[PDB]
Amino acid sequence: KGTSSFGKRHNKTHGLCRRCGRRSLHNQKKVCASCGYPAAKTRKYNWSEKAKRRKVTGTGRMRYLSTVPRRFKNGFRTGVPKGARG
Amino acid sequence: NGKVKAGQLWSKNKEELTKILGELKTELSQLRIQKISSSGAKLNKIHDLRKSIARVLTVINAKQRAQLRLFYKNKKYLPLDLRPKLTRALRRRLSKEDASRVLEKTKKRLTHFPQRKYAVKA
Amino acid sequence: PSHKTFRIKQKLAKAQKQNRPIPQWIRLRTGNTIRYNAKRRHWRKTRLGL
Amino acid sequence: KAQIKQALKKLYDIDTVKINTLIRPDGTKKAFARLTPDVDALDIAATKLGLV
Amino acid sequence: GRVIRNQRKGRGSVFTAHTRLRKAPAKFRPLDYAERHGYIRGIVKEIIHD
RNA sequence: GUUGACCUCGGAUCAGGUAGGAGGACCCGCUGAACUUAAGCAUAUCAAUAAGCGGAGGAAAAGAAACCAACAGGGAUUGC
RNA sequence: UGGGCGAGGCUCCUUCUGAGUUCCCUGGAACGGGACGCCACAGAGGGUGAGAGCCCCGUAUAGUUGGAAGCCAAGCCUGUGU
RNA sequence: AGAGACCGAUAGCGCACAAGUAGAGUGAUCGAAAGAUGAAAAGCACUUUGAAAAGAGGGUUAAAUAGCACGUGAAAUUGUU
RNA sequence: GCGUGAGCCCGGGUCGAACGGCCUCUAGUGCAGAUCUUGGUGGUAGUAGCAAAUACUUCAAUGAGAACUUGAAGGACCGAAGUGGGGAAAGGUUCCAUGUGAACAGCGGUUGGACAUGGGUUAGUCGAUCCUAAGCCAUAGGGAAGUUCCGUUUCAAAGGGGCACUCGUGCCCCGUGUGGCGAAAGGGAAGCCGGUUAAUAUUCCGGCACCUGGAUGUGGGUUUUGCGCGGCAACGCAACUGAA
RNA sequence: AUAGGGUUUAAUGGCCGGAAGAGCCCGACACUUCUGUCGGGUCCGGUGCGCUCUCGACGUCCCUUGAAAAUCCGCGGGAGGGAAUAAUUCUCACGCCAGGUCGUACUCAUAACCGCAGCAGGUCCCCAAGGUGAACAGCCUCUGGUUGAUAGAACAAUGUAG
RNA sequence: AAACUUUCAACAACGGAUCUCUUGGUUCUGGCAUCGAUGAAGAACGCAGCGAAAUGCGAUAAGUAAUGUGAAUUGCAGAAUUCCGUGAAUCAUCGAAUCUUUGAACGCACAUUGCGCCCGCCGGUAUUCCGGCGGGCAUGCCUGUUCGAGCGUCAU
Ligand SMILES: [Mg+2]
Ligand SMILES: [Mg+2]
Ligand SMILES: [Mg+2]
Ligand SMILES: [Mg+2]
Ligand SMILES: [Mg+2]
Ligand SMILES: [Mg+2]
Ligand SMILES: [Mg+2]
Ligand SMILES: [Mg+2]
Ligand SMILES: [Mg+2]
Ligand SMILES: [Mg+2]
Ligand SMILES: [Mg+2]
Ligand SMILES: [Mg+2]
Ligand SMILES: [Mg+2]
Ligand SMILES: [Mg+2]
Ligand SMILES: [Mg+2]
Ligand SMILES: [Mg+2]
Ligand SMILES: [Mg+2]
Ligand SMILES: [Mg+2]
Ligand SMILES: [Mg+2]
Ligand SMILES: [Mg+2]
Ligand SMILES: [Mg+2]
Ligand SMILES: [Mg+2]
Ligand SMILES: [Mg+2]
Ligand SMILES: [Mg+2]
Ligand SMILES: [Mg+2]
Ligand SMILES: [Mg+2]
Ligand SMILES: [Mg+2]
Ligand SMILES: [Mg+2]
Ligand SMILES: [Mg+2]
Ligand SMILES: [Mg+2]
Ligand SMILES: [Mg+2]
Ligand SMILES: [Mg+2]
Ligand SMILES: [Mg+2]
Ligand SMILES: [Mg+2]
Ligand SMILES: [Mg+2]
Ligand SMILES: [Mg+2]
Ligand SMILES: [Mg+2]
Ligand SMILES: [Mg+2]
Ligand SMILES: [Mg+2]
Ligand SMILES: [Mg+2]
Ligand SMILES: [Mg+2]
Ligand SMILES: [Mg+2]
Ligand SMILES: [Mg+2]
Ligand SMILES: [Mg+2]
Ligand SMILES: [Mg+2]
Ligand SMILES: [Mg+2]
Ligand SMILES: [Mg+2]
Ligand SMILES: [Mg+2]
Ligand SMILES: [Mg+2]
Ligand SMILES: [Mg+2]
Ligand SMILES: [Mg+2]
Ligand SMILES: [Mg+2]
Ligand SMILES: [Mg+2]
Ligand SMILES: [Mg+2]
Ligand SMILES: [Mg+2]
Ligand SMILES: [Mg+2]
Ligand SMILES: [Mg+2]
Ligand SMILES: [Mg+2]
Ligand SMILES: [Mg+2]
Ligand SMILES: [Mg+2]
Ligand SMILES: [Mg+2]
Ligand SMILES: [Mg+2]
Ligand SMILES: [Mg+2]
Ligand SMILES: [Mg+2]
Ligand SMILES: [Mg+2]
Ligand SMILES: [Mg+2]
Ligand SMILES: [Mg+2]
Ligand SMILES: [Mg+2]
Ligand SMILES: [Mg+2]
Ligand SMILES: [Mg+2]
Ligand SMILES: [Mg+2]
Ligand SMILES: [Mg+2]
Ligand SMILES: [Mg+2]
Ligand SMILES: [Mg+2]
Ligand SMILES: [Mg+2]
Ligand SMILES: [Mg+2]
Ligand SMILES: [Mg+2]
Ligand SMILES: [Mg+2]
Ligand SMILES: [Mg+2]
Ligand SMILES: [Mg+2]
Ligand SMILES: [Mg+2]
Ligand SMILES: [Mg+2]
Ligand SMILES: [Mg+2]
Ligand SMILES: [Mg+2]
Ligand SMILES: [Mg+2]
Ligand SMILES: [Mg+2]
Ligand SMILES: [Mg+2]
Ligand SMILES: [Mg+2]
Ligand SMILES: [Mg+2]
Ligand SMILES: [Mg+2]
Ligand SMILES: [Mg+2]
Ligand SMILES: [Mg+2]
Ligand SMILES: [Mg+2]
Ligand SMILES: [Mg+2]
Ligand SMILES: [Mg+2]
Ligand SMILES: [Mg+2]
Ligand SMILES: [Mg+2]
Ligand SMILES: [Mg+2]
Ligand SMILES: [Mg+2]
Ligand SMILES: [Mg+2]
Ligand SMILES: [Mg+2]
Ligand SMILES: [Mg+2]
Ligand SMILES: [Mg+2]
Ligand SMILES: [Mg+2]
Ligand SMILES: [Mg+2]
Ligand SMILES: [Mg+2]
Ligand SMILES: [Zn+2]
Repeated sequence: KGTSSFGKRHNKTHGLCRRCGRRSLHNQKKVCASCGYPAAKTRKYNWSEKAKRRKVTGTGRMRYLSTVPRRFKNGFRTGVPKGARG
Repeated sequence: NGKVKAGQLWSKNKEELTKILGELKTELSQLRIQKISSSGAKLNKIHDLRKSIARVLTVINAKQRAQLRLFYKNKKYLPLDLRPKLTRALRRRLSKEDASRVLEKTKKRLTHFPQRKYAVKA
Repeated sequence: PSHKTFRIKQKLAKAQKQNRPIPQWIRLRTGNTIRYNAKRRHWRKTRLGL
Repeated sequence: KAQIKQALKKLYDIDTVKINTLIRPDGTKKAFARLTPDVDALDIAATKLGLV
Repeated sequence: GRVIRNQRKGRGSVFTAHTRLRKAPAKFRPLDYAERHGYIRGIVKEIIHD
């Protein structure tokens, strides 16, 4: 054990995950140790509040949900303003 | 050259719109060929030409959508993208006529004994 | 190794791409505080996670 | 390779005999195109605005 | 204490049976009409060791 | 016999539809501890609580008596 | 005990709003000190080369320019018993 | 959206800054340091010693006892008189 | 200068925008210690030390400066189970050229796997792709309040082949069986020599070949005894019908 | 059986093509360079408990007998189809067309991987010259590779190694 | 007597306390109810005249259309517009579009930019082979249509 036995480390337990991007995909088990892939549920537990906030809604791009508040304010309308050209 | 103003693009037919897109795409590729080892006012033309293609593409698409919507008027089923998109929850509420229906016996009482307008004096 | 995959091959291109210093004309803007690249990675200093 | 050969014929009306490709370290694709012997390549580079 | 040795053998993880080199099990023919009323015969091809 | 019904059970990239995931501060259920207190400790206490699991809304749940009372009788539910 | 009109009123967005850069001293620069004035249903707050009601944005009051869609409702006009 | 007998850069949320970032762990997870030149860059032309970094003159500024190691610049510890 | 005391007040120097007295109200309100918490700095001290793997030397060039940069000439070591020539795992531009102040290479540095700017990895034949092994996971079904556990042919109505129509939509046979993943060292269709670049080649250039799949024509073969002849034989030759 | 005569599985064997036109070794002329041109030669035998790889026929050991699938071929059988002026489903010779997608640079270690680092540690394989000698032992040399580990002067004690 | 050690002041060092400042936190009150198979939250790779990060966007890629305002942007360059009308801007608003590879993720799979099937069009002599382009193929359940199985069973 020690320095002599540390030189035999040239393998990989984990690899890149397709759903979360972290290097936490067990190669032999084929399940992610962070997001629970390939299960439909995403891993999440209440005994760690820090972990939940690291991937909660609003920490990414929010491509679609960010424009909803503006659409609700106008009542979800359709059409063009009176005499617009087109 | 210069911009392709969006003002006059609206008064065109489909064929000549596709034609103008034809020349527009051509020299943009051609001008990128000789951009190497030189840089001047021609660098403003790539940003000029790139946006011009964007305008005509929207005009063709917008004209196609408007004419397509005319076809599907007075039709029970129309494609998914042409259907209004409000919200998943808002698309499953009961329609106004269905949520306003009442039983026959309930309407009978409401016809003869509705809410009255009254006042009591001091 | 010489044997790679397109996913690892693609990943190594970006890591090399974002590893050169900032352009000179950035520091001449008004109200600028950036001094140098603070995310410099060197193959002899830090091991990127694949 | 099949799409690359079609593009050159429609856009520079030049014919080729074979095409070899590779992916550069930065992530872009570079292709070598060899022309038919009867066609000359030195003048096409000049006449098609390629720097010479 | 811990689980003693002869309790672990029922889990069947390391103490299973090696069956790579065994070709088939030894059985008679299924009981059929020919063998219930008369007889049939067959040739012996090989005598093998498993 | 021929032919036409009935009941049950299936096929189809048949016509038209619908469910999953996220969020979970507050709300409706199930499951379920020990540290601690008793100057020790086992019933008890912490607690019908933390963790685990299922299902919704802008509020949810509850609700027009198989009720409270023993009076000269009150009159759905919720909160202070 | 059916149908149809309907003044007028209320919500939302958008146009505009009072009064010193007067004189002298210190200072790189008055928004400071001294003298004389003005506005105030506006002396909340911020900026401008130092503590600014009157230099600038805003602030108080009811009105005013223009526009869109739903409500509420005074009071009228008309059928009728299988 | 409006407020306070609240804290004032070792305080207040872990984060007033390209902060759930840099970095550590095979992994679940752990997780910082770092705000202030001047009203205006007017961010030191030109000469001279040096291989160069820089120095000495001379300049900008109300001030360089404000020179991008920049407001004010305390103590421990150090140099010269 | 004042007070027994905690403390209060003034003079001089530096600096640049806010701050006190008096009576009440309020609190995250007074430090030398807790092997206290975070940051900073000393004595020891120019001290311990920089000693395995046999070893260096003369002249010239470059340069502000050369023991550890370059050329030539001597002297040595590794001594084919190498300090040689190529690969698997892992690293990710460290590879090549031009240039360079500081920092790094525990001495120096003109040199560098460091710093700055550009450039470099070509395949029908070499691998992956195909098949299965130990093993993992869907389907039919049964458990569990539930996240899910068992199950891999099991108490299942589980499949695919041919033909013709103007035109897809009409016919006709067979049926015990019916999924995927899992090896760059196992199983497996096919490429060799010469030359070439600052940096790649069984790939690029020149010459000479091969395999699989798909279309079609000439030469030769066979047949009027309709699907070839010879040798006692082992068998021979350029071909020489063959569905379930 | 011996003996005489025949058929056949197996070239990394002999000869000819490919192929001397190539590669290599000498000689004689040319000159800022773009540039070179032209001559000759490229043979014949021997040896072995030698070293290394590969193929073949025998033999020994076991209460141990030393994987599966895709893929490819032959045979038994006799369905169907087909000429006398041509027809032909001839696995024979020659000829026509096409072959997509991703990896390929460099190190593999007393400096490119893991040990906090440019760490006397650890980490799977291929090729393998001459002499002494039983020998992949130890000691010396050739091809190829290094001359890199902070240096200069003096020689007391006490040490570490011989 | 110097040197050396020690104490104080002046100027110069090392270090970042103190005073003043604040586009940030923290607590209370008030108003509102709006994610997703019509592809959400999250992840990956890309886009600028000169960009690594942050911010923004998706091959129409540091944006396009439409409405309003009415002369900029700025580190450099370049031109653009100049208000006649044909309209500057990292402006404000936002009712029409685009939206790569993925993800509940859906032809089968994935440690592979892997391997298939169905329909139509265009090329190479082509219903069968190869190439290019466009549109499709997941599971549970409900309602209806259509084609079927069974001496479960009724009538000639
Ligand atoms: Mg091991
Ligand atoms: Mg591996
Ligand atoms: Mg799946
Ligand atoms: Mg993220
Ligand atoms: Mg390739
Ligand atoms: Mg359907
Ligand atoms: Mg469905
Ligand atoms: Mg749910
Ligand atoms: Mg407690
Ligand atoms: Mg107790
Ligand atoms: Mg106790
Ligand atoms: Mg106890
Ligand atoms: Mg109890
Ligand atoms: Mg709970
Ligand atoms: Mg309420
Ligand atoms: Mg309710
Ligand atoms: Mg009742
Ligand atoms: Mg009662
Ligand atoms: Mg009650
Ligand atoms: Mg009205
Ligand atoms: Mg005003
Ligand atoms: Mg003056
Ligand atoms: Mg004054
Ligand atoms: Mg002020
Ligand atoms: Mg003011
Ligand atoms: Mg005044
Ligand atoms: Mg402070
Ligand atoms: Mg803080
Ligand atoms: Mg600080
Ligand atoms: Mg403080
Ligand atoms: Mg903090
Ligand atoms: Mg890590
Ligand atoms: Mg400071
Ligand atoms: Mg000076
Ligand atoms: Mg000089
Ligand atoms: Mg001053
Ligand atoms: Mg001065
Ligand atoms: Mg100052
Ligand atoms: Mg300092
Ligand atoms: Mg200072
Ligand atoms: Mg001091
Ligand atoms: Mg100030
Ligand atoms: Mg305290
Ligand atoms: Mg203290
Ligand atoms: Mg004390
Ligand atoms: Mg400390
Ligand atoms: Mg110390
Ligand atoms: Mg010493
Ligand atoms: Mg040493
Ligand atoms: Mg030592
Ligand atoms: Mg020494
Ligand atoms: Mg040594
Ligand atoms: Mg020099
Ligand atoms: Mg010299
Ligand atoms: Mg040396
Ligand atoms: Mg030796
Ligand atoms: Mg030697
Ligand atoms: Mg060996
Ligand atoms: Mg080498
Ligand atoms: Mg160099
Ligand atoms: Mg050094
Ligand atoms: Mg040095
Ligand atoms: Mg140097
Ligand atoms: Mg190098
Ligand atoms: Mg570098
Ligand atoms: Mg070919
Ligand atoms: Mg091969
Ligand atoms: Mg393949
Ligand atoms: Mg298969
Ligand atoms: Mg299972
Ligand atoms: Mg079930
Ligand atoms: Mg496979
Ligand atoms: Mg193999
Ligand atoms: Mg070739
Ligand atoms: Mg060739
Ligand atoms: Mg062929
Ligand atoms: Mg013939
Ligand atoms: Mg046969
Ligand atoms: Mg014989
Ligand atoms: Mg020959
Ligand atoms: Mg020759
Ligand atoms: Mg010759
Ligand atoms: Mg010998
Ligand atoms: Mg061997
Ligand atoms: Mg190589
Ligand atoms: Mg090696
Ligand atoms: Mg080593
Ligand atoms: Mg390392
Ligand atoms: Mg030897
Ligand atoms: Mg000998
Ligand atoms: Mg030896
Ligand atoms: Mg070497
Ligand atoms: Mg020495
Ligand atoms: Mg001695
Ligand atoms: Mg001794
Ligand atoms: Mg004293
Ligand atoms: Mg001082
Ligand atoms: Mg999308
Ligand atoms: Mg689909
Ligand atoms: Mg679908
Ligand atoms: Mg694989
Ligand atoms: Mg065709
Ligand atoms: Mg096709
Ligand atoms: Mg498709
Ligand atoms: Mg049916
Ligand atoms: Mg029937
Ligand atoms: Zn994951």
